[PDB]
Order: sequence, then structure tokens, then C-alpha cells
Amino acid sequence: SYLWRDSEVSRSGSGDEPFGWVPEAHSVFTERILAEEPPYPCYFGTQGQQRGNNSFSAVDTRYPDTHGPAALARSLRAYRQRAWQGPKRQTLIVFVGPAVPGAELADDHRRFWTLLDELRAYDTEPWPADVPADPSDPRWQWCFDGEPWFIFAASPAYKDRRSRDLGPCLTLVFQVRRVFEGIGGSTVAGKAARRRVREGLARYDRIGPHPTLGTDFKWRQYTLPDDDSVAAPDACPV
Ligand code: HEM
Ligand SMILES: NC(=[NH2+])NCCC[C@H](N)C(=O)O
Repeated sequence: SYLWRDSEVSRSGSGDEPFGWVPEAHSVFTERILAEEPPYPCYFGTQGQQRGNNSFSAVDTRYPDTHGPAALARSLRAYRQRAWQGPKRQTLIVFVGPAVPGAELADDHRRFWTLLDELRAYDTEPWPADVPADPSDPRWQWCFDGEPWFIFAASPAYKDRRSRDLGPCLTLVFQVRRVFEGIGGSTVAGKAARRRVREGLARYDRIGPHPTLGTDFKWRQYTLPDDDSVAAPDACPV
């Protein structure tokens, strides 16, 4: 099992072994989201970390047959079970490494989509009936193990949208929809939540919230650009 709680991450690997770069990635990530001043903009992520509600996994690109998408599919099935028990506000953070000096943002985004595609082959459940399977559909979302997920890519190549620089690796952030229960967009609590996060972004990032955050074409939110560019709705790369 490559699904880890905070206390388990140190045993992922040591030195040049598979996952040997993971402990440091984990520390860098926790430093970013627990930072005092300015605070990390998403206080939900900070709270989740503080409360022990974040789990972690990794992909080691050097060893795709043993530390790659097949194993991550197992980790994600295990995570999904965990995420529906106990606290609603859990996240899985998946580091993809080793880090690649000099990678550009478009490169990390390509790697992200390729990984999502590779996972589809290892899904043991049918695609959910409530979500269209066609990625050009306005209501498409990425699904796995029987349900849609919220997922986004973090990268060190986010220079202006620093909120999405979580350390030196391409980093995937996975959540089941349960996380958002009680903070839907129409709700009083949901409007408060978005206010608070956005106020945080305005003290942290060099660029404001992206227009695609605002329902349709959620895929564009997975791989925000570092600027105000807006991708074509029917151009999801999956
Ligand atoms: C480690 C965990 C998390 C990280 C790293 C994280 C990161 C972010 C980032 C960077 C944003 C800014 C928008 C974007 O880039 O997509 C954001 C927004 C947001 N996040 Fe978090 N998040 C985490 C966990 C959570 C959890 C558990 C919840 C809910 C319970 C949550 C709810 C929200 C909401 C409501 C917004 C505001 C969206 C908007 O203003 O449109 N996040 N998060
Ligand atoms: N990192 C983020 N943008 N978080 C908020 C995700 C919003 C989510 N798709 C929803 O429908 O409630």
C-alpha cells in the first residue's frame, strides 16, 4: 500500500530508492499550507492538514510498472473508501517525481492529463451513469471507482498563481464530492467560504482568481493557466 497518513510518509523511501524524494516533498507541501503569514489561501486545506485529514501517495516516474499508475489506482480505491468514512473534509495529495528541473507549466499539465488517462485503464468500476463520459460534454468530470472527483494539478511552474505551487513536483490533489457538502455555491456557508478563500488569494497570488472558477467545463479548473487565458471548452486533452 502506497496510501499514507502523515506519520507513514517517512517510510515511503529513503535516499535514491523509489519514493526517496517523497518525504521532502511532503515537508515542503505541509510548510506551504501551514504557513502563518501570509496564510495559505485555502483555509480548508490548512485545516485538513492540521486535523490529520490529508492522506498522501506518489508516482515515481522512474518505475512505472511498480510505482506508477497501476499502484496509484490501488491507492485511489483505498483512499476513496477512507474518504467516505469519518471527516467529510479529507484530501489525497499525490506527488509525481522525481522533480524535473526547468519543467514548464504546459509540460506538467501534459503529464497530469497523461496520468489521468493511464488511470482509466486500471479502473475496476464502470463510469458513473450520472456523469457524461464524453470530455467535450459540458457536464463531464473525471470519474474513477464509480464516482466523479474533484482534482487539480499543482506545479512549481505556477509563478503568478503561487497558491498552486505546492513544491518541486507536479502534485495532484484529489477529493470526493463529499468534501463540498454544506458549502455548495447557493448556500450561505458556501458564499462565505468563497469570500474567505478569495480574500486569501488577494494577499498571496500575483494573479487573481481565474474566470473559469466563476459550472460547465469543470475540466478547465483542473489545469488552470498561470494567466487570464481561457481554454476552448471542447478542448479537454483527455
Ligand atoms: C490540501 C488540500 C487543499 C488544497 C491544496 C487546496 C487548494 C485550493 C486552491 C489553490 C484554491 C484556489 C482555487 C484553485 O486554484 O482551484 C482553493 C479554493 C477552494 N477550496 Fe481548497 N484546497 C484544499 C482543500 C479543500 C477542502 C478540503 C475543501 C472543502 C471542504 C476546499 C474548498 C475550497 C473552496 C470552497 C475554494 C474556493 C473556490 C472559489 O472561490 O471558487 N479546499 N483550494
Ligand atoms: N480548488 C478548488 N477550486 N476548490 C473548489 C472546487 C469546487 C467544486 N468543483 C464544486 O463543485 O464545489
